[PDB]
Amino acid sequence: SDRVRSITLGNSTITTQECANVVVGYGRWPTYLRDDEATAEDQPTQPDVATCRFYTLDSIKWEKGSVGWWWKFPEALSDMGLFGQNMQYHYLGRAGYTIHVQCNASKFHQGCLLVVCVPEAEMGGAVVGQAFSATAMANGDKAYEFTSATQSDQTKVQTAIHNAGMGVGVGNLTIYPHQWINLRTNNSATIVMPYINSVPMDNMFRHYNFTLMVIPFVKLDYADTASTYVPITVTVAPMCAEYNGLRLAQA
Amino acid sequence: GDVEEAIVVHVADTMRSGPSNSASVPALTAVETGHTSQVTPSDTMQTRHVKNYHSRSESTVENFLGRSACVYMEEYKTTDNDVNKKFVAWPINTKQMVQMRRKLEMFTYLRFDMEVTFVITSRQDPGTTLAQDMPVLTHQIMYVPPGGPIPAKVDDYAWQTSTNPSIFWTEGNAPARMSIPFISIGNAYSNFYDGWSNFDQRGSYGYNTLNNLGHIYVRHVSGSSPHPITSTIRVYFKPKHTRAWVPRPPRLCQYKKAFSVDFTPTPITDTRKDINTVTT
Amino acid sequence: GDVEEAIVVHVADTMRSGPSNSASVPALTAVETGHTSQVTPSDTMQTRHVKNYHSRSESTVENFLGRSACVYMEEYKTTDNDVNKKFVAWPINTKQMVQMRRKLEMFTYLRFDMEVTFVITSRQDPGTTLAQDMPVLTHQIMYVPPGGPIPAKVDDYAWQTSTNPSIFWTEGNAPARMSIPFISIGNAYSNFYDGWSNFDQRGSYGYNTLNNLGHIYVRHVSGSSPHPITSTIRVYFKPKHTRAWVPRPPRLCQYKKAFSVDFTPTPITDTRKDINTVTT
Amino acid sequence: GDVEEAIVVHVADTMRSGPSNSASVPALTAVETGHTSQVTPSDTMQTRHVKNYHSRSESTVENFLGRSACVYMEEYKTTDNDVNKKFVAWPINTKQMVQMRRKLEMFTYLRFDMEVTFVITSRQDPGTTLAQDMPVLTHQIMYVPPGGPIPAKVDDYAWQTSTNPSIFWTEGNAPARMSIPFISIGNAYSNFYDGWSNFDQRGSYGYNTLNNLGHIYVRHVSGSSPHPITSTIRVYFKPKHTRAWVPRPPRLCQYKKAFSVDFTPTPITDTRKDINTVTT
Amino acid sequence: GAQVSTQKTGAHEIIHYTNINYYKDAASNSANRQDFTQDPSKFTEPVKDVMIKSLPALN
Amino acid sequence: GAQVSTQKTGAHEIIHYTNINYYKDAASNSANRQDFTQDPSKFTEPVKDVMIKSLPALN
Amino acid sequence: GAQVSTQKTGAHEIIHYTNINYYKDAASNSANRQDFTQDPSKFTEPVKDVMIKSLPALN
Amino acid sequence: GLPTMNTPGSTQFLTSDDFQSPCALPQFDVTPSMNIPGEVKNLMEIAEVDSVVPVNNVQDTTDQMEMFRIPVTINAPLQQQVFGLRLQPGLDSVFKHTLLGEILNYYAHWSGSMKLTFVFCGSAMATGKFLIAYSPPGANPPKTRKDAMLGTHIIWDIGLQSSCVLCVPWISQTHYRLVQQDEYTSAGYVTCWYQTGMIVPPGTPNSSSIMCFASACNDFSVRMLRDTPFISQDNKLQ
Amino acid sequence: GLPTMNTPGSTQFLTSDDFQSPCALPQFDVTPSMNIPGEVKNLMEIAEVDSVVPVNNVQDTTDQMEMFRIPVTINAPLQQQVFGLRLQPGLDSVFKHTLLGEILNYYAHWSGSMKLTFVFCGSAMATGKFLIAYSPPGANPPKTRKDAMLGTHIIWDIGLQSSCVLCVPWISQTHYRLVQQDEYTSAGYVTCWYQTGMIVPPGTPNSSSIMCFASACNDFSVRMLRDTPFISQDNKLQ
Amino acid sequence: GLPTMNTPGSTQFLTSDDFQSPCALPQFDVTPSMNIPGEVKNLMEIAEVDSVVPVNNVQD
Ligand SMILES: CN1CCN(Cc2ccc(NCc3cccc(F)c3)cc2)CC1
Ligand SMILES: CN1CCN(Cc2ccc(NCc3cccc(F)c3)cc2)CC1
Ligand SMILES: CN1CCN(Cc2ccc(NCc3cccc(F)c3)cc2)CC1
Ligand SMILES: CCCCCCCCCCCCCC(=O)O
Ligand SMILES: CCCCCCCCCCCCCC(=O)O
Ligand SMILES: CCCCCCCCCCCCCC(=O)O
Repeated sequence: SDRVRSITLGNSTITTQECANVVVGYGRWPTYLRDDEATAEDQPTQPDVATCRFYTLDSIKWEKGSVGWWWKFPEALSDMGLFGQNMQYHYLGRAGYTIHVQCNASKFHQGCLLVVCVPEAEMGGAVVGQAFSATAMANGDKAYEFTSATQSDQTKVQTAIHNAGMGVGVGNLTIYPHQWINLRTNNSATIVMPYINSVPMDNMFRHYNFTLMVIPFVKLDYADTASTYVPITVTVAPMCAEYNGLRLAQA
Repeated sequence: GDVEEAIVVHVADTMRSGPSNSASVPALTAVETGHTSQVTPSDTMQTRHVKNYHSRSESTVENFLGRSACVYMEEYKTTDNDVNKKFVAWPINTKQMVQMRRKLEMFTYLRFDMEVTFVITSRQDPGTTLAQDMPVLTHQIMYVPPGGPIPAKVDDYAWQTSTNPSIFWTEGNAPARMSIPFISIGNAYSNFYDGWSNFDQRGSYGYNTLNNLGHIYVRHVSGSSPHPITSTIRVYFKPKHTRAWVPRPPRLCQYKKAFSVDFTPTPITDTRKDINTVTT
Repeated sequence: GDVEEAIVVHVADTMRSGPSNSASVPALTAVETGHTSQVTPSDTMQTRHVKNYHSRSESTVENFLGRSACVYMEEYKTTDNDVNKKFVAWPINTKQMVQMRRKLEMFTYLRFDMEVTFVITSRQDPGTTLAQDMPVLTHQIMYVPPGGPIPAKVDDYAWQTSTNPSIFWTEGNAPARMSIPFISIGNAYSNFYDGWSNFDQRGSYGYNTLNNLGHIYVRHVSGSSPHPITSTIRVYFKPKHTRAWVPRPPRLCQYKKAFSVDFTPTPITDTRKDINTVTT
Repeated sequence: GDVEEAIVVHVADTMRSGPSNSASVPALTAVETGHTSQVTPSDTMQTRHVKNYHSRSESTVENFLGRSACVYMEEYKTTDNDVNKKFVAWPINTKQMVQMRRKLEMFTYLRFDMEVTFVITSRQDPGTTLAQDMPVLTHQIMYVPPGGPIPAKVDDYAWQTSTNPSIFWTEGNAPARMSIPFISIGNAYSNFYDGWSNFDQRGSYGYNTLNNLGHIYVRHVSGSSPHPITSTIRVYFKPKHTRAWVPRPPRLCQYKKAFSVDFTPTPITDTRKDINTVTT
Repeated sequence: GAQVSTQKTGAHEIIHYTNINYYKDAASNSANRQDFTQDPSKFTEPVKDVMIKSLPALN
Repeated sequence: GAQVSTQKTGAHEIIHYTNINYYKDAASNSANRQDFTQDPSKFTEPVKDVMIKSLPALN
Repeated sequence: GAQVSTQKTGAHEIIHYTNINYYKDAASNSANRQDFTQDPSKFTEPVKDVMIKSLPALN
Repeated sequence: GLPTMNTPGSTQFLTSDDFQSPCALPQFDVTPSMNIPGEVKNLMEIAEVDSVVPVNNVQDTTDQMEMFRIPVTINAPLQQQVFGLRLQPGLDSVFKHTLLGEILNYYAHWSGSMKLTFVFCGSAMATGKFLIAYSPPGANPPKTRKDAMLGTHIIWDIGLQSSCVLCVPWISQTHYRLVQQDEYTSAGYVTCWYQTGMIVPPGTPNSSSIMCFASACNDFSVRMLRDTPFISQDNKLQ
Repeated sequence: GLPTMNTPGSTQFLTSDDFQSPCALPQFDVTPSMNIPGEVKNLMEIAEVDSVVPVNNVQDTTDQMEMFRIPVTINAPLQQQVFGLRLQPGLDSVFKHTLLGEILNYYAHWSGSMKLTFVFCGSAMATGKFLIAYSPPGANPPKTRKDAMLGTHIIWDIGLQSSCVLCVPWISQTHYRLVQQDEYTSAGYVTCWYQTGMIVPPGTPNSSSIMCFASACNDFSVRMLRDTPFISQDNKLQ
Repeated sequence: GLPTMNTPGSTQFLTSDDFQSPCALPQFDVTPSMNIPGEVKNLMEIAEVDSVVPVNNVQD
């Protein structure tokens, strides 16, 4: 059967029994930087099993009125294991990622989720003109919530779900790598994202490589039942990570 | 041999199909995999053999982006009391004109050469006394890479360009034209930049951070008529040898700022009477 | 070999003929068959041998239709109170000018490339005060395929063409010229269309239904003189690489509508005193 | 064979380096020898293998000095009471414009061909009566090698050049251009000359002594309007086929004389709060 | 690319010209007005059975 | 230097043009709009395991 | 006379141009900005005895 | 020198010309190229990707996200219509702002076949059958399933495979169709009807939803570039 | 004659063009060439020569020559900073007017590694050790030797060899950096600290000085010529 | 560049000239050709077809 998948990174393993296949970025597998494309002179450091492993983020509750959530990377993993330490102590970084999202429900539940990775997901402020600090879109591993109505507070991003905070049709996000979690036939989605950027490497604290979005396109529904909500969990694992430019820590 | 004969691709043809009855089910699939079905009409119904000669030549990115488009216009007078009103100073950017902005923002990263054309026109300002005789005018276009000196008046010393490229153009001739190579410090231009300037996540945010292309200055060489004359310049960009990566959905909301993504929420699309209405 | 030597046809000659007396009757035939007799003077009378060097080179369709002809003219002012009077908007069609219309309507279907030339002239409007000094003017010609945005005023945003082709021309130079390929959705242009638009035989009737070529817009780039100036544009079409099918008789009645075949009955030809009158 | 295929150099690559422990000490040297250390980052720290494709094409002297730069401008009127104000007379030299002067003074000796371009513009002087009609103007540029006759008025006989090269230019066309070979009596131009003119160490001192390039004269051919008209000429030099010797440090103090090195003492550089301050 | 061909001239009384194309679109080429082939049969003899001029048209 | 290549034209219905470069910078050359290679797999089939259209998508 | 040579372009990513001279004076030719030879030894290593970087500068 | 004569068109500026021009930064060294993932070489590649179609434009949608869901109920008449729409990918409001409509709006002519994919997002215990039919152009759109099934159609059975594909064939009198479609170049209609109905067991929701995806086949093509009308400005941006 | 059409750009004057022009002194015989010593063919050759860096810009330097000397004393705390500066060769006041800064100011982009050479000019009997460290870009410059030594550094021992070389490696996210550097293209900091301290015998001065030399490595390069801002005039020179 | 001189006739518009001009729709794909019946290549072919002559022009 092709409905069973197993992934082993470092000292951690993920097993799923009901799952679609795996989407691989734009058809490119993560890989190390070549000698003919590098620009930095000194030797890189390639912590391997120490950093290339699965990390569980906090879990969220999926209610009947949920609208969606987003996370920004690698700021989400900025304070996780040795990956965070390497981010803090180095000037440049480079790594792919594997994202596994999990949502399980009985055969009597219905709903559909869209899981998509958006590279360079620049967002606009709630009030056109004013600006926001680096806290209305990223504060660690916590998830940020979309809104059904138009945002009004000037200190946060425009959370209109139908625009996705980018001024584009929410239904056109299919262009990016993605998968659907349909409770009828699926329980998890797996995406492998290669390193995508205009330069060989970059500061991991200054630049958000890509954004992960989960959007309910068919709201959750059920009847009777003692279960009041469906938890959603996100697991991520850097791949082929390497760093450079040892300075003092402290980002 | 003094001549080298460098010296195409049509869409797929339709093959003939007959009645079928088997366990194969091409029509049935599962979109949950993120995979777009590759079925063809030949799998669902009987079809005749048809040879297609249509080609996708006009849909290539090179042709799609290979059209000159206006990116900026400004007016400057030959003579006036205000010094700042006798010349133009424009920080180069492609976010000023909506059509070209939207065309470019369909891709995340771009790498191309540029072809720049300048269109200049002049007109006499209204006034009581317009009777005068003035010879043909001449204009100077100056490009100042970042960090170079900037003129502060029409007759400043900086207009004596020794290293800065410049063009002198006389009215009545063909529009000025010139080419410029790929001049990005990075490996490709970035239309979007989700990040900050300072390392502590503070300061400027957005693509504004990566705009360091320089400035363009224009003036009348020595024309100073007894009565004011107004001139207008239009700048046209034309990408060449283009390459693009990571396509993204076209924008839906109207632009509101020249250096930001700010917008106002917009409906997904227009409405109709009901889900069954099909008439006009 | 850097050179390829691609590198004609005279009318039939007349053969000699002598006295004849036989049962063959070339002169007698029957037009009821719809067959045009192929007899030659050599069959009815004695003739000498003559070698003809005349050729029909100038009667080919390529040469017959290979002449530039005016198809439209319109006037637009540089400055005026009425906004609609400062620019032109023409739906492309070949039924406006009678000579070219009749030349084209001798065939039912045509397929050719097109060569378009624009002639622009300007003149100062009469008025009390004409003393002014104005630099050379510049004009913009914009082509909008069907369904594209249409400008509503001289200084509209739509004039920033990013995909629509355009030409900028300055007075005093050679007339603008440009080529356009065969751009019909069908396999050939149709001068006549005997049918309706709706499937229930209702709506528009005639060739108007198939006219979806677009529009052409023209304006002064930025010229706005203290006193009005009027400009006139003339459009000339010149078919190239022509092919024609199904010839039809030339029209006899004068044209009366630009998008219809309506006419008034006309006599077959002029009269004379009697069937025997042969003098002037 | 009618065609000859004349038909580059990247910076040094970085080689990989591992941990080391030996008696060799590349980092330690002695500047007292006047020798600049040739160490590379690979000698002091571990490095990866990197292939560099950067080239120093744009840093060659040919490209550095291969840009047209203004060297002089002057105004002359078509008609005026003062005879000396109706034409220009300039002793050729490159010390008039600061930017080109500093660019040239980075080397002691130079040897190159020259490309000269002239930009001429005209404007009507202000006055009560400006209503006039004047045909296009024409200008004459005359070059007089040293020792030749010099005109003393606009209509002097010397303007009938029989051996002196000259250019006649009409307004509205492209700027005049011309080339000149290496015309120094010595083996190379000298930007600096530490010596005197007389053999007893007296007289003129400096590079002024070696400036014997001639003069340039400009006038309106025959234009003499009822009302004054002012014209301005700009001269641009562009070295070609350049060679340089003995580089010297760039100047630090502002120029003050066109034929001398005189200057005012200037601080070495700007100051900061203290030797440890590193913030903005 | 050079393309040499004869030019129009008179009868029984060099005549070559050179042409080169500069644009990448065939529509930009000059008119091909050197073709003189023709066949009036389609309109003059549209009958099914071949008719001989000498023989009677009918019977 | 002469570079001869075919020009765009129609289907089943000479077509060559000459080009020469005059400047020493490749950026000065004309647009190379004669390339028509394309591959939509990167966006239409980004899955890891190959999927056969005839066979069921899952199991 | 035709003189064909490569034009400047990028790295690991035809490039030829033709040039002809029209005047009888070499000074009229275009700038020869295609030379990239260089040698900094004259200014960086003007010493008489060769110095090895690895060995001590003195003794 | 060499005699010459200027022809018409000289000194003109045509925005779609291909000519060589001088470079103002001679011998400029460009940055080395790098193979970033996800290179796109033709807009048809983008056009061939699926996108959600907002079919539920009921003129009273207080919540925007409702536009993407097609309602379905358990107890309905034996024959009933689920939805209906016109096949005008570049002009109809349904397809106007989709990933395919946006690409089409930059052109004037289009041709080729289209794919419509429907996915059932109900409970795993729910079942049903639907009839989806495409009716070529005609004087009247179908009003009942009896009329609808006469044209091209497919019977969709809901099971483990949750998606079905309706391939709309290219049936036209002309090789191309106008994006700004009219009566002459009409393209037909698409409708969906209940084939058997939806049946659910106890303890499940009484309603479900369906979503539609639109994309182009491998024989799709466009022509005659033009400027899109969806974006406009009134003053220079600042 | 030969038909032709003029394209845009005709009759323009571009200051960086390469075209042939007539010679006004035909058949002029130039003077024979002579091989003068010291021919320079590339500005990088000049840029690769050392030059003294005026590090001591203390805002109260009454004597200009003091700017070239870094003070040092015998008795100092165990860990103390000798000097600190930003690595902005084309913008920082320290490197602005050096032989390398002057060359850089004629360009817009630069890349490659740099060499900093320090020479001890004390007595022959004096001794000491110094720590010189380079800190790549970050949110905060180092404040103590403990923080400083985490980055690239070299321990300098003063002996018979009076000079030491710190090779600053090229560590950047982009292939090039702007001469007019900003926060985006920052380059880091350089600092020096006492490693052991300076010890002197009786009968020697209690203070010494150090000098710094700056030069470019063999992988240095520049790009995008521009006009320098250090020189300006208000009226025509006479 | 290459020296040249313009001859009489430059910048004129002759309605019966044969010159190449730029195309404003580069790389445009034309519809495939189809052999419609009744192709005419020369007006003499039309001229060689019979037609009824109105000889009886009797003014009444
Ligand atoms: C933040 N980036 C800036 C570059 N932008 C694309 C772009 C647009 C125009 C240009 N023009 C470069 C140019 C070309 C010719 C002359 C000049 F002065 C400047 C370069 C890049 C994408 C967003
Ligand atoms: C109803 N048909 C319309 C076409 N008509 C023939 C025809 C005439 C002119 C044109 N011009 C096409 C064209 C060519 C160049 C630029 C343009 F904007 C338009 C095309 C076809 C025959 C009757
Ligand atoms: C004292 N020398 C005089 C020459 N100067 C360099 C120099 C500058 C300009 C010229 N121009 C020569 C020239 C070239 C063309 C036409 C002319 F009239 C003159 C020659 C040498 C260096 C200092
Ligand atoms: C864009 C083409 C410009 C052609 C310029 C004139 C021809 C120069 C080459 C000499 C003719 C040979 C052409 C060929 O090899 O077919
Ligand atoms: C700057 C180049 C000017 C070229 C002038 C037109 C071509 C003249 C030579 C004939 C074509 C042959 C070129 C070649 O050998 O590749
Ligand atoms: C004054 C020289 C005019 C040259 C005109 C263009 C070149 C025509 C000849 C074709 C190129 C061949 C030249 C050669 O044999 O080297």
